Amino acid sequence: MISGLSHITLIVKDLNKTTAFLQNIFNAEEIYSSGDKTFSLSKEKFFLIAGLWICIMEGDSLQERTYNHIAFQIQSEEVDEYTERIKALGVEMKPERPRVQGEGRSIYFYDFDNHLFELHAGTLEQRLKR
Amino acid sequence: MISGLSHITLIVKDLNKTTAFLQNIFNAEEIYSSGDKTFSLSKEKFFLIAGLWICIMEGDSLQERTYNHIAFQIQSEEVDEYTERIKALGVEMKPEGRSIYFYDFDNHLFELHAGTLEQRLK
Ligand SMILES: C[C@H](O)[C@@H](O)P(=O)(O)O
Ligand SMILES: C[C@H](O)[C@@H](O)P(=O)(O)O
Ligand SMILES: [Mn+2]
Ligand SMILES: [Mn+2]
Repeated sequence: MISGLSHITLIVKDLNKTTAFLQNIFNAEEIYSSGDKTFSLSKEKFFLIAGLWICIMEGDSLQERTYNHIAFQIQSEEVDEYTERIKALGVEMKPERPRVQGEGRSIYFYDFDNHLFELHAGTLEQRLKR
Repeated sequence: MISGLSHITLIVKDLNKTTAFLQNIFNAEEIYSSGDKTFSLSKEKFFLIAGLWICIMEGDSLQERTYNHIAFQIQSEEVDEYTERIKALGVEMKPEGRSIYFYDFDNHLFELHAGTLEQRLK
């Protein structure tokens, strides 16, 4: 039986450039760098983002943009703020997606490697009470 | 600030196929279903897997296999168990702790990992 989420590993062309993206927007706490030593299979870093263990590895593989996405939890009062923080870094933001009166607000946007991210307000419960 | 993970949404070509997959391996628990083709709305489902909200939507599969992945935690004693359970689904399975990498029918790379972060580092 699965205990829970282990981690999520993303692949990026420019490690350092992606790192700042994570620390600025998600207040990501870097906890490990392959540079923290000599002889590492690959250039990579591990971060803690609200509990979640996120891993970033450098590589040439590029994924085509799709609706597959990871979504983090935020509050409704912080929607504007995050939209300001994202905008202030010039990262691309998708337009408001069609809701269903009872579906909280969301912010969609990419990193530099076609990774669709989302900051979701509103909960799962409010999405089931239907 | 970010309270934590809200959910992960995956796109798949066959909703029913992926479901059986999630149930047979992750013991995924369906908790919601909608999406009416007749009313022009792609189908979707919501499962809970080890407390995590997972949304599956129907659409195109990943055109290419990359190394981006989602990993779930298990005990290192169930490694052999899950290895075989996975071989039983016939899915493409690429041969701190042990892990198991394998794809679904939409080119998503998954992994079951034994051992924790506390370990991995410290
Ligand atoms: C065994 C682990 O899954 C590693 O390959 P990581 O994805 O943390 O780089
Ligand atoms: C409001 C949610 O982000 C939905 O649109 P989902 O991505 O779970 O389909
Ligand atoms: Mn991994
Ligand atoms: Mn979503």
